[PDB]
Amino acid sequence: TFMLKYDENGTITDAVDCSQNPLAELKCSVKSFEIDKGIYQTSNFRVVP
Amino acid sequence: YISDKHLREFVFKNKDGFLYVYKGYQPIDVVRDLPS
Amino acid sequence: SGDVVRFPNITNLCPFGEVFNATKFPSVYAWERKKISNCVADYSVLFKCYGVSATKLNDLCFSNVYADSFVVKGDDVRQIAPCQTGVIADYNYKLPDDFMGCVLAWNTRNINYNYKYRYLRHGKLRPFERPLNDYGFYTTTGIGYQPYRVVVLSFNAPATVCGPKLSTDLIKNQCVNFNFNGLTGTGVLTPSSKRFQPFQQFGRDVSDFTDSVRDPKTSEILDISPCSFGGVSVITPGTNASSEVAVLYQDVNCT
Amino acid sequence: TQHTSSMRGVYYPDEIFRSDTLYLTQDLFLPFYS
Amino acid sequence: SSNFGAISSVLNDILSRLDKCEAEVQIDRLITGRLQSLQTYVTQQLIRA
Ligand SMILES: *[C@@H]1O[C@H](CO)[C@@H](O)[C@H](O)[C@H]1NC(C)=O
Ligand SMILES: *[C@@H]1O[C@H](CO)[C@@H](O)[C@H](O)[C@H]1NC(C)=O
Repeated sequence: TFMLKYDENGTITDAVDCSQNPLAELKCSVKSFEIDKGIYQTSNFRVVP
Repeated sequence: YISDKHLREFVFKNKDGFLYVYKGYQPIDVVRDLPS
Repeated sequence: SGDVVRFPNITNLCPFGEVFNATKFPSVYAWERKKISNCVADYSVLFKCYGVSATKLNDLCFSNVYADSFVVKGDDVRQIAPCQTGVIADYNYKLPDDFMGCVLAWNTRNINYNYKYRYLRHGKLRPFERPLNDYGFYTTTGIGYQPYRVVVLSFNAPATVCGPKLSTDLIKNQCVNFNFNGLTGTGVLTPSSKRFQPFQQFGRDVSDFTDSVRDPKTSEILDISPCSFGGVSVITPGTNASSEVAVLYQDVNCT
Repeated sequence: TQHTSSMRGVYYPDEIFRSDTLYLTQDLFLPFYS
Repeated sequence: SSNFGAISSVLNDILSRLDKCEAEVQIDRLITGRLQSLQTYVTQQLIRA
């Protein structure tokens, strides 16, 4: 999964991956490029048998 | 089917019996590796 | 009030005739496809349709249509459907679980020891892709599995095959129902300036809503808005003093 | 020789036009720093 | 903007591709899903008020 930032008169200007870093997953979950200080819940973890 | 430095990028994908070909272009600097 | 419909340039009638009236039909173990494009095709010359109603097929426009040559036993025609349980159907021709087109049944009385089908293969088959036994309909007498001709049609994208219907002129700054390449809607059309890529077609803003349309004929830019609507209210002094009320129309410049 | 790919391998996933918005997809793409 | 299990998420695309007995079930699914969403929004608004 990706998340693409368009613009006015806009082609693809910036994009950050959704499965690279926990910060990247946080950016992908809050759906914004700027996250203020705090605690956030993103997904659930599980062990594959 | 018959039809009519720099870095050129082709992206190939295959699904549902179909194959998509994508093209791109960018002028780059002459260097041994690829710049970011 | 009024109506605007814009379609691309009409072309010649494309020849469905020789692909339905063909003197020879390929087998199933060798699967040939017949690509059909750049058309104004009339379907009134023409079963079961899965996804598109056959009566309303004449109106909407498509990107590209694909027709397939396919010869199969008589009672096996009911196994050509999305997600069928047939292992033989799993081995010769698989239809995808999501389907859009139609299946047509045809007779072949004139047609032996020439057609085969593969029934031994390791693993399943992904759809629309490419040890043998002879078929059984060699005896021309009517038994019950007399062969049939089956052609299947398979149909967001650039469009070149549209229904034959008259194109009209375009009205501006007055809300109207519009039909752009089969995309229907209703609203005000405005000549606003929003940039498009030269290959780009449509425009949506937030909620999968058709907002901007490139004109299919003169290649200009049309913004779509919904024309005026809202809640209405009535104010009254109570029906004990009078019977005259007043009407409030909400959030409209009511010229 | 063994290199890395960063900020590369992005394309338009579909054929509609947006402005000042954000969209998420699930198709095949090139992961960053691969 | 979700289809709720129907063949498409746009009502005008449903009414331009089906007759008046195969589009009825898809229309029913859209009615049920959007009714659930609107009722949920009304309940949250009542509690916040
Ligand atoms: C389509 O038809 C219009 C109306 O005759 C014409 O002006 C135009 O050149 C045609 N071709 C294209 C590509 O729009
Ligand atoms: C309503 O529209 C007219 C003409 O476009 C304009 O003169 C008038 O100022 C508008 N009303 C408001 C409240 O903006």
